Amino acid sequence: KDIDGLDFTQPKKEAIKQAIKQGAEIARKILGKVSEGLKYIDLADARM
Amino acid sequence: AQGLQPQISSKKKLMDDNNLSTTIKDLQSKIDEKNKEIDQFQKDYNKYVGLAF
Repeated sequence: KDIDGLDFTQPKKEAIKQAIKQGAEIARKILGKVSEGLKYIDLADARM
Repeated sequence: AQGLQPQISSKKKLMDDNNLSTTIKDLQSKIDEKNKEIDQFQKDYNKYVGLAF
């Protein structure tokens, strides 16, 4: 989707907010992997 | 004087009654128990370091 990240955002090269559109999904997926591992914290501490 | 013949038979009876065929099986139970934890903690350290980056 990164080509698509620059396909749908071709006129936004004058816009600073194109990088926010870039910065949006990376700020999502950094959190989703935290909580998956944060499940793994409480999952291990039970087993521990 | 305690008899030399029963003093041998006392020790020889002690050498038959021994847990050595049992405790070795008991200790190899705990080592194979603790190996399962070590083989699990390697999965943990290979996961948290994956999370930490």
